[PDB]
Amino acid sequence: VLEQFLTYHGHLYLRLDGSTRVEQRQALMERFNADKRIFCFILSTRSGG
Amino acid sequence: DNIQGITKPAIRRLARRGGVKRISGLIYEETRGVLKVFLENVIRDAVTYTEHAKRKTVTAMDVVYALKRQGRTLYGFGG
Amino acid sequence: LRDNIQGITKPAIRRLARRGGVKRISGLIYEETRGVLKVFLENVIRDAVTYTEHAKRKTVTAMDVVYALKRQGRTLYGFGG
Amino acid sequence: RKESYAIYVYKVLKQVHPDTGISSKAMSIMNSFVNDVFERIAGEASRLAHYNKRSTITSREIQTAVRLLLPGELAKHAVSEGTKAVTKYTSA
Amino acid sequence: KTRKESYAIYVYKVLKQVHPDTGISSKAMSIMNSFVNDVFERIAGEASRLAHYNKRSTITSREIQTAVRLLLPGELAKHAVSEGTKAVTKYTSAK
Amino acid sequence: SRKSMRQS
Amino acid sequence: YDDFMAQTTTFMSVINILMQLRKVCNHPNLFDPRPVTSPF
Amino acid sequence: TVALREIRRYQKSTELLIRKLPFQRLVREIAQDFKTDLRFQSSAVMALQEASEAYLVALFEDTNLCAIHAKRVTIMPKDIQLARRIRGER
Amino acid sequence: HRYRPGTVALREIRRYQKSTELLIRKLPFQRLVREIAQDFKTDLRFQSSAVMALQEASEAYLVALFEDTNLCAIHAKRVTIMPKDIQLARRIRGER
Amino acid sequence: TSVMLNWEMELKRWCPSFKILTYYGAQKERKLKRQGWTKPNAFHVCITSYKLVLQDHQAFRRKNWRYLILDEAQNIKNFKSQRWQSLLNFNSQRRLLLTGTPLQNSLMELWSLMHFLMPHVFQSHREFKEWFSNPLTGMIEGSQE
Amino acid sequence: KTRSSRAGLQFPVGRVHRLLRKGNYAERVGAGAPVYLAAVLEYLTAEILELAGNAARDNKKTRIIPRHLQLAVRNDEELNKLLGRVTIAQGGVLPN
Amino acid sequence: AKTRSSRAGLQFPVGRVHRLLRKGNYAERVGAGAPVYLAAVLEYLTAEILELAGNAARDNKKTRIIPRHLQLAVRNDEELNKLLGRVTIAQGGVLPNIQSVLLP
DNA sequence: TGCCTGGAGACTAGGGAGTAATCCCCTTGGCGGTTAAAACGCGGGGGACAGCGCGTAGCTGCGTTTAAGCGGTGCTAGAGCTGTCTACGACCAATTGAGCGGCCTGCGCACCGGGATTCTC
DNA sequence: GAGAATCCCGGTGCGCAGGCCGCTCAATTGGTCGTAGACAGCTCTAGCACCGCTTAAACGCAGCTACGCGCTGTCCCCCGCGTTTTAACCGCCAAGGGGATTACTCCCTAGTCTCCAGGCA
Repeated sequence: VLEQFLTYHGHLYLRLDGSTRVEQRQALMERFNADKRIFCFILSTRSGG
Repeated sequence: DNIQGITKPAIRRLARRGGVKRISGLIYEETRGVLKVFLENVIRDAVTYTEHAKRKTVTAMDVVYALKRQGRTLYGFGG
Repeated sequence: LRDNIQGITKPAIRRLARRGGVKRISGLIYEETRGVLKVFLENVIRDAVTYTEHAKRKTVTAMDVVYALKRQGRTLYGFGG
Repeated sequence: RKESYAIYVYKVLKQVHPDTGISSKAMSIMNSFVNDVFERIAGEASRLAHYNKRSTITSREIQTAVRLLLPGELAKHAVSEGTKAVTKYTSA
Repeated sequence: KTRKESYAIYVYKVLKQVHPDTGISSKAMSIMNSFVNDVFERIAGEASRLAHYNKRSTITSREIQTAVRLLLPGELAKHAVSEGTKAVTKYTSAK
Repeated sequence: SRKSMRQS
Repeated sequence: YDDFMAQTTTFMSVINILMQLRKVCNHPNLFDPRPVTSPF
Repeated sequence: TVALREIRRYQKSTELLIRKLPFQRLVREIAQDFKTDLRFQSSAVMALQEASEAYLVALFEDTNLCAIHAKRVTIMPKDIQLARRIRGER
Repeated sequence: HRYRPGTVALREIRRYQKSTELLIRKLPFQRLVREIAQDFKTDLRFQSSAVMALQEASEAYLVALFEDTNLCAIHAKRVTIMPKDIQLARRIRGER
Repeated sequence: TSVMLNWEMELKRWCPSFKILTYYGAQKERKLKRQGWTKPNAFHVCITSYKLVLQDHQAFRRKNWRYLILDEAQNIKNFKSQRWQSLLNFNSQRRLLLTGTPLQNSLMELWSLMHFLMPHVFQSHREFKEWFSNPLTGMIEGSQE
Repeated sequence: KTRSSRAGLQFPVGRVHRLLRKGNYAERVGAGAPVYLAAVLEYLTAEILELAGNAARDNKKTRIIPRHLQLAVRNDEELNKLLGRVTIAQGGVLPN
Repeated sequence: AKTRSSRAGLQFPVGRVHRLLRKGNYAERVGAGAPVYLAAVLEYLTAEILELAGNAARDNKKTRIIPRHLQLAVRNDEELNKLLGRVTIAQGGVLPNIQSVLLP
């Protein structure tokens, strides 16, 4: 639902929902830290290690 | 040796009643043995029942009880 | 709860066959065995639920299953009674 | 004096097939069948009572024994018949 | 916390009589208790039916002897009848 | 201490 | 929220009601989205 | 042709297929071992014959099924052995 | 290295006949039992002992049925077990 | 399990002298990597996951460990959990729990960790609950002065 | 006034009660147990008799013979299950 | 005070068997020697099955009887196998029996 | 048709609800890992199944031969029923010890680890 | 001769089986007292053992051909093994609820006994 809301409002986001594969998590971290366009990074509190 | 009294045509009749088309020649001895085993078991139980009653005559009720305990009830003689 | 018959797994049916002494198994054996187990469980569970409902209970105890199996002719030892 | 269900079986037959008779051997078959199902239902009622630590065989025991023994459609029709008979008996 | 009658101690006594060194687990003891209960029910029911057939109102040693003969196979039945008649003779002698 | 004649 | 708090007093325990209330506070679309209407 | 006609003839009938006197002799011979000087009611021997013939017909049906499963029309003793082994009477 | 067909099957036959452990996973069987029971009566709770008893009875029944099926397969000069074998075993047993 | 490779990396970075054994892999690989590990001076430090120790507790429990180090000790905070019971009786000369948050929900988690560390100082949890947990929770909730 | 007539049945509720009492099924027999048992027995008898009469009509006969009872039992699946292990004297077997 | 089992020389309880027979609704009356006979038969059957089970246990280098031993004992003895033919023993397994045609 | 037997009609004691209390124990959505049974390829061997050709063993037809079946008769073993009267089992108070959990702790059994033997190719 | 699977002997740890301790409740002991049935004694039924005809079924041979079985020849489908999926399963975080057991009370409802007439064999 947050994806729907953010895409409606125009905020670019990345997602790490606890079901993403481990090799993808480091890639997402590096992209978010490197890209200044990505406004939000929705996350699950119990995930990510 | 009264087991030969169960003649080969009688075994054929029983097989035909069961829908058997062709019968091998060695079926007759096998079915005589099977019938002997079945009769031995049922008659042993019936004689046990008759002895328990202090009777010297094996009544139809004894055979009915023996068959019932063997797992195959028989209707028409118990009443 | 739906389509739980697939929980009876192909390796599980193979293991049961191996305990039964089967060397080679056809591919269509799994569906037949699933159906047979479904029928057997249906009968036993129906009898057990009848026994539990008679006692005005809502929990199916092992004694009820043992009584159901004994009624079916499959008396089971080691679970009481 | 020997007791049998022949008279009641004949009455039921006349109710269901008024113009159809029954031979003596068939009547014996029917008496044996009635006795068999009676003994089976009573034995199951006895086991149900003993399992539940109850000293009395009531209508619940007979109904449960009927449900356990008889197959589906027969079981439900017999349960309906027994409930109807008991309801009529209590209200008379 | 309630009494639950079982044949555990008697089965253990018989086991010690037969094998003084071997022991038995809880599942095996439960199986033995179930077996004893099942055989007891079989013999008692057969005896009750035998008494009912002969229009007798009592279960005696004769009824149980006939029940054992009916239920058990050959050598088992013969030895069981021997043991039972020995037990009843000793019980009557002890008064 | 106990033996059965069935096996022997 | 009022419907769930009414379901508190009657099979759902306090834990199930608690989780449903948390979901309601999050978003009602977690229960059923608004329908896409089309002709019959 | 004759086999199918014979099947239908015996299938429609209800009379006992085994002759009565040989079966009575066999029953008495079997009962001789268990007890001496045993008397039999006629109804008892008739009941024994009914049960024996029903048992044999049911067994033959199961053996026919076993033979058909072996892609054979003739019934062989191995079929009887398998029928009894699967039924559990072995 | 590669064992010829039939050797590993016999090896696991011996392994599974040496042991007495249950061969079906407990959770799938518990779900199957609950799925079958909900049709007869809703809101029924199963004790763990009841489910274990059901699993033991079902596994014993299936093992005996597979023994009969294998005997059917050896009859008619085969080694593989086919659905016709199970059907013949069940029909001779008196089921269906 | 996620931190296992990082810990191996840290051990190799700081102390290359230590013979590091890592216990990841399937059952066959684990058994192969075990073979001949009872030999003296065969491995110095072993790294393994909570799931693998729980599954292979028969192999690890028997051996006489000198130190037993538990990274992220909050995994042991529930004494009713199977992990705490399985890891409680390991043969260790010394024990060391590494965590960032020793207390998360209630003082009972702290008692669980302390009992895992010094059983002879924190023998009873009912006594601990009566002495500290209940009154302090009351103080936080305002039910006690 | 007869108890069987009070219950609206044709079978002897009194005789069924006496058989349940004399039989060792339980030390106490309720009032409704004989009525229920008599109703069940009467319904089963009516079902099998109706089927046997239909079989007799199909054979252009006016009396029910054991063959008709055998055909009625074996043709009805539920009654065949109920009397599966039962042999009917002079009944024969189903055509096949 | 001397128990009836002591008088009969048995180990199984005669008094308990008598109480079970009386309370089981088998007959109006229960004879004096019926519990003694039934207890003797039960003790004999228990002795037979336990002797075979212990013999099975010794072959496995184990002192305590487990259910597998009882299953092996029952199935290997033909008479006990017939007695317990329709009985399933929990955690009993099956006898090792591989058909000859399946062997290489 | 002449009974036994099921059915009113009065007491009466206890079996079986109600009603606490009481103790035991998880219970269930949504989350997040994480292994080890499943699930999925796939190459190839071998078993399944389809011919095909014998040749022998079941089947059919016939003419004897045999004994099952049926109807009298005849004699008694023995099944079934009845009257006596005892021995035996059901109840019933007092004893009392054998058999229940409660609680503990040796010890048997599960498991691991090298080295050796056995099995398959 | 290689590999792979068991097997076999020490060590070791854990949890449960076998034992000891109170306690109680259910066997046991010593009585009374109905009555179930063990035992004569009788009766009369049907089970058995003999005939002597009728004739339908059983049997032995001959001729025949139908199918059971062995032998080949595809070919497909299932097994053994490697690689990838995923779903059992543990952990969590919450607030209290079941839901079967054991004790009290108490009141319908069966059993028991008497008498009678009518259902039924």
